[PDB]
Amino acid sequence: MALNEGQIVTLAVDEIIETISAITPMAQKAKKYTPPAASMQRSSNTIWMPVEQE
Amino acid sequence: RKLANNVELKVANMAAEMGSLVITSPDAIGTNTADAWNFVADAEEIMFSRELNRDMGTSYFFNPQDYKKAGYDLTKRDIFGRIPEEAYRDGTIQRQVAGFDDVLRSPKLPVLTKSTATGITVSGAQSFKPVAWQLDNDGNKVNVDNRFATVTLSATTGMKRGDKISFAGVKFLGQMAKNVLAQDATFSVVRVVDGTHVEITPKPVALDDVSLSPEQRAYANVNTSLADAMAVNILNVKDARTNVFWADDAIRIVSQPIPANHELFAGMKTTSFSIPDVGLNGIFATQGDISTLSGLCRIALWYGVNATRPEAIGVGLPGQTA
Amino acid sequence: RKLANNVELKVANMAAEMGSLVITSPDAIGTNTADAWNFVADAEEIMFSRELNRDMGTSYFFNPQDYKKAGYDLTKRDIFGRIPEEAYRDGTIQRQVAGFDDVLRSPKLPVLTKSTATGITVSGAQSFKPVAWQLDNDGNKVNVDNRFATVTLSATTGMKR
Amino acid sequence: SPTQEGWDLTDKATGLLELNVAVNMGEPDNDFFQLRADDLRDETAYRRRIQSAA
Repeated sequence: MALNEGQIVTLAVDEIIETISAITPMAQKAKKYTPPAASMQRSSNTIWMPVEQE
Repeated sequence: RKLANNVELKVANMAAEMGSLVITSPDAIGTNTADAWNFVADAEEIMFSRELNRDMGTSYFFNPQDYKKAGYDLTKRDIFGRIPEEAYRDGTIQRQVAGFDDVLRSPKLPVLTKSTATGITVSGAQSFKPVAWQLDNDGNKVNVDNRFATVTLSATTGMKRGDKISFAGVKFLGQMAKNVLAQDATFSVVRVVDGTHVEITPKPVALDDVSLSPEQRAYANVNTSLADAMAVNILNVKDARTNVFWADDAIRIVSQPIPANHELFAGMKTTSFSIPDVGLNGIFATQGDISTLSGLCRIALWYGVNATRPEAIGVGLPGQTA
Repeated sequence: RKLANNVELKVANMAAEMGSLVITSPDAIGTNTADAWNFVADAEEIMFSRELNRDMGTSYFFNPQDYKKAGYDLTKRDIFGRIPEEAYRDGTIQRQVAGFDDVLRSPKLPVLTKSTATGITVSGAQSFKPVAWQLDNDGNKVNVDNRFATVTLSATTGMKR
Repeated sequence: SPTQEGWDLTDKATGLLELNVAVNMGEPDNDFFQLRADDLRDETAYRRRIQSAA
């Protein structure tokens, strides 16, 4: 009975829902360093390190 | 005043019905020295471990009863200090409690009645796949809503809309890292469609089941799939008025104008009518009738309430002892 | 965000698995007045007596449940200073609490399941030398890792990594 | 006022109602005494009971 016309399915791309907020506390504490690459290859990817003497 | 007072019930019901984070407590609130804080800080604990996004801010709403006990808990302490003394002069319990960033009294929170359901179990193993769209007869793409999911049960009798259920053996997952959590996954029944099928507002999307492709298994918020014999545990037992808490972006109010000012309506006088406090706008219209000499008056306000994140909505249930 | 976070998961397991110092409380945390402090201060005390090198700074990590009982333990106390009330308006326990340079709440710390091993006794007498290397087979010198050591028991049943 | 939801409201038009409260008045309270003519030589005891009444 009412106005009968072309239907539309509209989706607003921008809006989002933004469901998840991560936190990563222990990754800032651990040390990070890059061993030398050329020697790391022929190694098993293992590097020994000295311990302070007594 | 009444039209502005209907908006509040619709946001208070829509939240208490679809809240999927359910915090039950064995004993009445305020029966122990700090238990008023430990019940609020418990919502912070599940909110933080479930990985949810609070960036826009959170809120907690006490019903008037449990707000008095939160204030009465705090008065038993020695009345020195700013927080005890303030509670004493005015019932007030600080604005921020245990991380929330707001706390309030909301007299209109509904009572969640006892559920008479018993011995209800699932029937058959049921996977739930996340999908953006699905085909329909005539092969047309049709969008799919990520929230709701339908479950076949043994018998649906005493369970109604807004009943909080948790299956036996399921657990939450931290959404990003997929680690297991200590809390049993809770689901609120949005609607009942039959004496068998039931619609629960989160989709479980099990982690363990193999039918999920790697794209889908990424969305898994539950550790294991619904088995055949699993028993549905009804959380709400005793009647108590609920407490509701959400992240501020979870609930939304949508509205549209009523275009009765158009030339097409020449018989009635219509004007914009503003409701007192909420901030929606309506219209005001009147028309006479010569036959009865009786005029008509009408005030129309058109809007809608939508809970976008039922998993971010939550409901407290104190004093839930069998 | 996903690859950055999986890194966090591995430091959570690796530290809980290879941790040597063990502080075990017979009762659930927060059931007594200072026990949340005594549980942290036990840790800062043992590595002081044990002569460790903390010069880079120390750290402590609660899981979300015990971090709540650290505040719940501090909120019971009748008078509110700045520390008790700060806990109240926010769940924050102070950043130091008996000697650690910082104190945090990390959600992803794993659970450690119990082991059913009972009636275990060592086999004979055993000694371990602080060797830097050892001979093997052909006789070529092979490095030895300081950390690990191999102990022979009567039986290994129910024990796990 | 009641409310209702829909588009076609025809034939559902509400009436009006407004209620009442009536405040009522009570019996008078009295202080009533008499004196003989010989007792009026000095009014000291008479002027006190007027204050003892107030």
